[PDB]
Amino acid sequence: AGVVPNRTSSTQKNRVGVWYGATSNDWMETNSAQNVDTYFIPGGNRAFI
Amino acid sequence: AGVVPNRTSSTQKNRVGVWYGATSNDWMETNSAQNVDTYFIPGGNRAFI
Amino acid sequence: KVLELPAYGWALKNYWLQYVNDWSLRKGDP
Amino acid sequence: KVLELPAYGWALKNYWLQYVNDWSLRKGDP
Repeated sequence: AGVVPNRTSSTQKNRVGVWYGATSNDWMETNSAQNVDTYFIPGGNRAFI
Repeated sequence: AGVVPNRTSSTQKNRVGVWYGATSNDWMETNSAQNVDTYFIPGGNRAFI
Repeated sequence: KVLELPAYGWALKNYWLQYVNDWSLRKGDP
Repeated sequence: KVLELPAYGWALKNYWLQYVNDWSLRKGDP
């Protein structure tokens, strides 16, 4: 879309929001959990999508 | 709150919505998954809160 | 005027699926 | 005007944590 942050009024960094629809945590459930490590939560929680 | 459905214009059943904030489904991961039954998805998914 | 009456007297019962055998510490072992 | 130029040339690598030993079939077992 040719969106470069801060190059126009409607694309200022504080004026852009992100919405995502997710309904699963399979990595956390099965793969990332086989050996819990430093990035379990930041890498498996839907809040970080 | 003394709210009974259809008692008033603002309490009509088509004018009531529900929002819930949840960030985990530990039941599915740990307790419900020890034996998967017919109510696994209805009873575990966060969509049904 | 709406008063603050006691809440409904629910007939509560325990429904639990206990987590057993400490299987979460062996996620990947044979 | 904004043309539809091709996408970025990602330098892709595989990052996977294989699910092993079929432990999901044995949840809640000794």
